[PDB]
Amino acid sequence: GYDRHITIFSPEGRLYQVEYAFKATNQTNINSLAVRGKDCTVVISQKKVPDKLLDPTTVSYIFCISRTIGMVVNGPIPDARNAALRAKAEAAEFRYKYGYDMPCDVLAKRMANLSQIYTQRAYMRPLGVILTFVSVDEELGPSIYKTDPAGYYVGYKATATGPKQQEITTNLENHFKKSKIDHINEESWEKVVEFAITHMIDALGTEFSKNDLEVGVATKDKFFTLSAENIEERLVAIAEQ
Amino acid sequence: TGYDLSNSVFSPDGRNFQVEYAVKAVENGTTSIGIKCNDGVVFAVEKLITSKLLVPQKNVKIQVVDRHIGCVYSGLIPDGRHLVNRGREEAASFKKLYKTPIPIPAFADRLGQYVQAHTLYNSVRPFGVSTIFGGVDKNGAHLYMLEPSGSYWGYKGAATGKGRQSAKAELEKLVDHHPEGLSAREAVKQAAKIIYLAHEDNKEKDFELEISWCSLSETNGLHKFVKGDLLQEAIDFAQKEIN
Amino acid sequence: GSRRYDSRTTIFSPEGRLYQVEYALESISHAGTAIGIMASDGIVLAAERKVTSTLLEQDTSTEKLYKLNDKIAVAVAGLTADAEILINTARIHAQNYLKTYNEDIPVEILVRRLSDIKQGYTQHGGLRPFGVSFIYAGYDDRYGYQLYTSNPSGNYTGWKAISVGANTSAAQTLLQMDYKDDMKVDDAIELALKTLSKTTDSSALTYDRLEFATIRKGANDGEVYQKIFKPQEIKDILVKTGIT
Amino acid sequence: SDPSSINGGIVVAMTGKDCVAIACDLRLGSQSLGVSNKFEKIFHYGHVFLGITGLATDVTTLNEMFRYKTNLYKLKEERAIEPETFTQLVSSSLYERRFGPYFVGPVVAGINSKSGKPFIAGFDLIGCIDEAKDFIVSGTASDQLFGMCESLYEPNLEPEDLFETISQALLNAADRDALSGWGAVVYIIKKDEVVKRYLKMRQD
Amino acid sequence: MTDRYSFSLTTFSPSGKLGQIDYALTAVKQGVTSLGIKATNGVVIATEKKSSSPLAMSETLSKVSLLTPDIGAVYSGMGPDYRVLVDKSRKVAHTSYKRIYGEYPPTKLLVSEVAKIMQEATQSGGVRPFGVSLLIAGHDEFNGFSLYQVDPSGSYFPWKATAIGKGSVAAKTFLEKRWNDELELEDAIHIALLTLKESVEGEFNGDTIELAIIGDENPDLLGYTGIPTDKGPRFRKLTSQEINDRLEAL
Amino acid sequence: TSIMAVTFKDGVILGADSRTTTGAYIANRVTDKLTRVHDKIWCCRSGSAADTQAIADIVQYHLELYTSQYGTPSTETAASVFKELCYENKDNLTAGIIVAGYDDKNKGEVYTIPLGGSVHKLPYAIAGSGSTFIYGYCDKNFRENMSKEETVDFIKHSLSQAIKWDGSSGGVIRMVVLTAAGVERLIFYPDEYEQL
Amino acid sequence: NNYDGDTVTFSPTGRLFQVEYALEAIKQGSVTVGLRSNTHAVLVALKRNADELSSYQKKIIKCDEHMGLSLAGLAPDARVLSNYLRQQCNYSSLVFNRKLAVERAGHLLCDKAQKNTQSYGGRPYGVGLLIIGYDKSGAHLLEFQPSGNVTELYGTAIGARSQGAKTYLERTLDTFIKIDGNPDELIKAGVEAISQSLRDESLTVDNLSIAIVGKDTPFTIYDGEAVAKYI
Amino acid sequence: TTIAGLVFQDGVILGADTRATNDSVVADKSCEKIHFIAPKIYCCGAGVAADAEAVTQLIGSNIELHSLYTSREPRVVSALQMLKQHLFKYQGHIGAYLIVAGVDPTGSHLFSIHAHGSTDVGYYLSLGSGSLAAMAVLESHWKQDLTKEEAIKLASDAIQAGIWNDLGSGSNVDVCVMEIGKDAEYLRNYLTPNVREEKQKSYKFPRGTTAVLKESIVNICDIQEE
Ligand SMILES: *[C@@H](CS(C)(=O)=O)[C@H](Cc1ccc(CN)cc1)NC(=O)[C@H](CO)NC(=O)[C@H](CC(C)C)NC(=O)[C@H](Cc1ccccc1)N=[N+]=[N-]
Ligand SMILES: [Cl-]
Ligand SMILES: [Mg+2]
Ligand SMILES: [Mg+2]
Ligand SMILES: [Mg+2]
Ligand SMILES: [Mg+2]
Repeated sequence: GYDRHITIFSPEGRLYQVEYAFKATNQTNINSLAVRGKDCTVVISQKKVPDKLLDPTTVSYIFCISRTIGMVVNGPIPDARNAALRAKAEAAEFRYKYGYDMPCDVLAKRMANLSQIYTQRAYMRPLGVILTFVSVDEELGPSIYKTDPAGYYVGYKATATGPKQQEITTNLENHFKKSKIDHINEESWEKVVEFAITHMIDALGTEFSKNDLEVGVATKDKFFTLSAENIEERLVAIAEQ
Repeated sequence: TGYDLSNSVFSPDGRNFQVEYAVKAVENGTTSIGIKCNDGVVFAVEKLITSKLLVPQKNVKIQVVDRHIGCVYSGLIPDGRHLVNRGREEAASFKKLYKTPIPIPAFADRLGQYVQAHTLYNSVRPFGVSTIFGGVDKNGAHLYMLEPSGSYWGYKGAATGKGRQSAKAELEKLVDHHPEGLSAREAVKQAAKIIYLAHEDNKEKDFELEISWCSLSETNGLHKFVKGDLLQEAIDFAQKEIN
Repeated sequence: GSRRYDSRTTIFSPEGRLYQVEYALESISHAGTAIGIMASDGIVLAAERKVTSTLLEQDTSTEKLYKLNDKIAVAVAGLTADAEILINTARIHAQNYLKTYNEDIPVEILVRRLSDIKQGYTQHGGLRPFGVSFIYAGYDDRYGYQLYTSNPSGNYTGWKAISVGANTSAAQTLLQMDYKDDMKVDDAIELALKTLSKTTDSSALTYDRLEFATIRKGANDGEVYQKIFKPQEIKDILVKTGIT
Repeated sequence: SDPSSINGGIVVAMTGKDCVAIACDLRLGSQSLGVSNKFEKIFHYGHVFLGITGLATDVTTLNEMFRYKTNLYKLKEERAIEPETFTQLVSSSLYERRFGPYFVGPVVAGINSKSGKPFIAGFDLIGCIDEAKDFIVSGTASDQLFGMCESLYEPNLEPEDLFETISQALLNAADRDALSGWGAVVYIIKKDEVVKRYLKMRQD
Repeated sequence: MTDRYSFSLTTFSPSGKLGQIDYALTAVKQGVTSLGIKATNGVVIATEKKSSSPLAMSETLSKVSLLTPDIGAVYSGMGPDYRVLVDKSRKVAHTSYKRIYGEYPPTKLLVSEVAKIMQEATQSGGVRPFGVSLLIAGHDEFNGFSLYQVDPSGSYFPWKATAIGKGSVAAKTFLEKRWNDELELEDAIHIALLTLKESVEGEFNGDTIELAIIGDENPDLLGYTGIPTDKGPRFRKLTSQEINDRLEAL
Repeated sequence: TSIMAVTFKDGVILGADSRTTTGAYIANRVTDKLTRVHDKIWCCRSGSAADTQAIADIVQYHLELYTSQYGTPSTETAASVFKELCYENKDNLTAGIIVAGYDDKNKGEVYTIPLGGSVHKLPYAIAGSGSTFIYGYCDKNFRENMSKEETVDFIKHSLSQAIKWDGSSGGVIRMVVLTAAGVERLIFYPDEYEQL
Repeated sequence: NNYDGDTVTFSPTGRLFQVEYALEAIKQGSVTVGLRSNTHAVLVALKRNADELSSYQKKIIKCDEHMGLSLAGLAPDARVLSNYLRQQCNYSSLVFNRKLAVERAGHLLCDKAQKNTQSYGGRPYGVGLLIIGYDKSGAHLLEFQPSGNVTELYGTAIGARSQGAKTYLERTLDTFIKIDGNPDELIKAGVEAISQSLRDESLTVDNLSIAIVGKDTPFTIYDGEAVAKYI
Repeated sequence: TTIAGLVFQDGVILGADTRATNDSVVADKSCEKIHFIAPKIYCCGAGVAADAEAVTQLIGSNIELHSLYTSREPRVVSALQMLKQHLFKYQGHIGAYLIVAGVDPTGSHLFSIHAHGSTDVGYYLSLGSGSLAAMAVLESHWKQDLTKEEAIKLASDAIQAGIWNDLGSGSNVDVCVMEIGKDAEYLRNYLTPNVREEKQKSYKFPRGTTAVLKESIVNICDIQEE
């Protein structure tokens, strides 16, 4: 049964190492969510600092890839950082060669093609991560593109990733079935973050403090992460209505 | 089964058993700790005196990287040396190109990526060490701990090796009882105590204490070994606390 | 390390056989039958297509008979994709020889070259051999008309008539029975089609199932013509010989 | 020392009404010494004709190279190459030696078998294409040929008139060049017949 | 940090089977149905946009891809393997042909180059075969319209019409009854939509179906004017609206 | 070419003419020789235009990749990357670059990198063919901790003279101001600066 | 068991079996002793013969004028490692006009041995070394294991029955460390130490091999009638 | 060669003459110096003709593959960056001097590229041996917010200045207009001010004027078959 150890086909036409890499994805037990506003793309993720000895400022699964692109990872941190460093390198090389900022969807495709190579070539293992790329693209507008260990990728109106992804996904599905639009019709990113947090609270059934969340916001020409105090301001506004 | 025979193979769980087996080599090793203080970091390690024939103060375990970073590790000692040798190459090329000495978070990722690379192929073995390291850069003090998987985080206190549970419990008290922070000279004393308390797990053989520190006020942000009177003051403080 | 997963494609069995060559020959025994017959005034190549579907575009299709140069053609039995890799190499060797010596490559030299490539995959590199057997039909001014075969081992031999692929045992007995040395192309055409008609696993032999070719020194003014038969022309020769 | 003028020789090509003509001299020399009076500079690959002037070792080498390439083209494509496609192949092949070039002046001539359109083209030694409606010249007496062609040529000549025009352009140009002459050949090319004529000229 | 897989992962078993090719074909069988039909004045290729989530934007995932202006491709099997083959196919059309001859390759030769890439994954060291079957439809001046299938082995066959993947056996029977040598392109599109409806479970509309044609030259899609010989791409992907129009006359 | 960078109280100002010549022909009379390698790290280019563009593009790439990993680079770090390229490829380059930048910690800093690939940190720097004519003027008139308006006048008067005497220099005087407030572009036309 | 096929594989308890099997080759090797004072350092080695017609396998190798080692285990691996030491000693002299520190020599051997334990295809070194030397910080004795572990010691022994000599040195520690400016008495203590590891056989003239380095003493090896004095 | 480019209200325009020369002889009387890169990106070439041609074709090929990969319209800055990095690599040995212009989602752009890899940005540019004749016209008449009709006039005038006054430049004027939101229009032989006058005589010879030694039929077909 060596067809389960390396990336070759089983008799069923399956790649078991790819399937087991998907399972490694949920090892962190963290749920992420991404949504699009009019002018922005918001990504939120659970933050869990179990150890009191940890420096909580260094515990993050959101990465600033370029000025315009942000990336949240669902999976173990070593593979997350492997993927982060490569995406940063690819985004920089792209700008140098072709004279404009790498689009979110093109980076997602590039990382997905690299992921595909690990499913075809035996000596390389798949990375046990799902990469969610976010930006406000200068051509396509607010953008969410997600990559997995199979080398699959696709654009999203909104998305969710993690152990409880199905609960979050159905919650978001139901909202967009009502509104009948591909985005959160809201002017300020602050209110789009409030939406994202609110709908995660409803979906997961848990309350959040400022230290339980981690937020990334993409606007035109920059992606940035919110501090604990910026999130606290968000949580106060949610509670007050 | 057979998923644990080769490095870089995912089990049906989504685990790399060879990396988990490397952790067992780390758990088997001697105790080492790190303490983040007000303007720096303190490193300490348990050195088991296998025999009277060992020359005292000679078999130095703590290693310096560049001039501002200290590294200590538990597990397979040669693997730790190999990792520090790499760290030194990374710190040299960083300084060569960018002039400034490597920042600690930047340095942490250099080790992190290298250790992680040794979980990607069956042609290499994972590292059999957990490494505690840190120092002072332009943004202040930083303490890190790096595992065989390539995983690392920033720490207030860190501990690894055979006496890690004992040490971790002691570090957690210091964090609770000193929210405003700990001074560099205090951290040296506390580091000595914690290694002495953690020695109950390796209590058969007697041991030798080794401490180092980087502090902005006490060492000008450079890594130095604790020697002579300051080392003996810490040993006395530690010996008083166990009795 | 990697050693664990290595099949070791280039080793002897305890009996002194090359496992992968033997298993490649087993693969080839299931492929559609190809027959070559050499006459005094030409060579015939006949071959049976494997995948009867009504929707297959036959007139633009080529799975069995390929052209190497103006004087030399091959009939394929085995993996078509593997054969095309070797065919393009053989096409290049012929043009290299022509560029160097300003003469068309002698048939045996081309055959030896391909056969040497196949041999290499059985002795070094750790790769699987090519799952292909060729029948080479060709002409040159030294030996005239020549038929050869090569197989995955890289061994090649010359023939007056020969079959490869499926039912070669049955096919070779029938050829051995009805072949004679003074035979002509028109007679050989008939022998080739009669042999396929008896050995075929199908219910009946039809035009949409066959690839057919001739090399004749019966072109205008003593030149050599390669004719790859079109579907309609195969249908006509089937009626002429009295099979349909 | 100048490789393009060691061996000498010329090629000229012209279009006519439903026809093309390509012609060349027969001299091969070593500077002043005449060596061969049978060195033809026009070759053909199916129905596409290629004339090549310049360094004779490269003339021979490129002929052998384009024979090679057009033979493989034919086996894969299952049809003879056309003049327009061959022109691009010549250009590609010359430019890939950009910094160690073949010292040649190639000339393509032929009729497109599908459209029936007459086609001629010329190149420099690194593959810049000159696609002309009227005529192409090449070789050591290219200036002389430009002068003859530019005055003698008129469009839409019939095959047997075009023969006279191209022949007189070649012969009179060659007689004003020390390194050209010693015989000449003219190909008259129509859609499905090609006539080759050897010209009588002065043998000095 | 070494590639030690310099040996074949696809080898002959005692029965003469190449296991990994057979298993790749099994993966193709599990894949969503796609089909191709050749008419007298065109070719049509079609498939179902099987959306993995309703939140996903299925427009961004192109199962039907332009390879050259006159050649298009569709697949059944593993989507990522297809995506990288399309990238290599587009590139090889330039490097091994357009940069040499100054024109795009004919359908059969581009197919031959794709086939070659797939064959090499079936014999080279340390790689598995591609888990896709492609259908490549195209036009060139001297061969006219054509439709090719390409399998994981590297084998390729020309078809008048065919189907691959999930419901291919039923679909091929359906096409055998309907196909003739006098079909116009609109008739082939109509037959393609009928054939594809049988294999589709859920919604059947322009948003859940992807369909492209190789047909007449589109000078409107060229982007520039001023060169009479460049008349525009024969490949055209039908819009969501254009599909829905034909579904009313179904 | 006439280029200069000058530190002052609030930060630093880069200044340049706009003339590019091929021999005695002015190929471009409105060249932008003040080029951005990071948000608040710019450089003035002199020497081969091909070489200085190729270098500046590589530096911008390196500092972009630096920023993704380690945050905002110092002006010293930028000058070091410029130096590494210039020094290691000194046999194949003709580049004379002035690097100027604003940190909040270090404030305004200027580094000059002449032909050899050496680095020199200075309060102000001048370079290019036209700089020879204003060494005397600039040395006499420069003061440390000038105001923004004084530094703009100092650069304007200096490059005015450089332009007047050097045929290789001319056109408009471009300037780029680097402070905590942000990045301000200034332009000054012949009719303004010639009458000074 | 299943985890001993190559050096690249950890066992489930975190052990490297190929390294431990290399360690076993040292235990099968003939005994050798190392010890030092503040002025001198001494190697004493029991050489092993194949039979009575054969020569006794040499155990001590010179690395530089101020450094050398004794071996126990695979002799060809000792040749490779000693040659590497010779080159590193030589590099230090040629480039820096500097005699290589004994501590630094140990660090180099450690790192060379380590590379063979983490990569596929290679094997660990099958030999243990005792390095003695006199450098700018006085006399030194090192013990090298092919796991990579190098250890600075006052005295030690490696090879078969080495535990007898090692216990003796552990008792004698306070005596032999004080033997300063007296090479013959330091060798005597080494010869008496190696005697604790003998069974059946005793120290003969072509059996015993001694080496010494010190303050005004280059690394020199004594064999044959030169060691009869100490028997 | 006289090549030029200039910008107008909602677009960019390129101009070029049609003469190719070898030393003092005219190799080609009608050649296209405005090369194609993308549907809405064009390149005027000067210097070594083979080099200018080859470099645009190569970058055009790579721009097409990039466009397919990213599913976007190619940008002029991408062509610019790819051209300059290629030319820089070869240190001027590829003697191509180019004016690149085009439209993309960012807007309309006009650049020049030199053989050693240097680039310029401009509202009006000219290159080649006729650049000074052309630039004199552009400096005299260019203004901001030109209409398309004024821009074509000015561009063709700039090219004409080169044609008449420069020996390197001659024959016809080619133009390419790239306007925002519209298809690029390529106008080969936009002006034809140098048609050859009718000849005084016809030099068509009497048939049989040329002496012939031999005649033969050439077999160009494959296999004459039985
Ligand atoms: C004008 C450029 S100029 C005089 O301002 O430098 C044209 C621009 C041009 C022409 C043709 C094309 C076609 N796609 C594109 C741009 N350039 C020329 O006329 C060049 C001037 O060197 N001419 C040539 O390169 C000619 C072309 C003809 C053969 C068709 N080539 C030669 O003269 C060769 C080339 C050569 C090349 C590099 C260096 C030296 C010589 N010489 N020869 N033999
Ligand atoms: Cl890619
Ligand atoms: Mg793999
Ligand atoms: Mg003459
Ligand atoms: Mg003469
Ligand atoms: Mg001036």
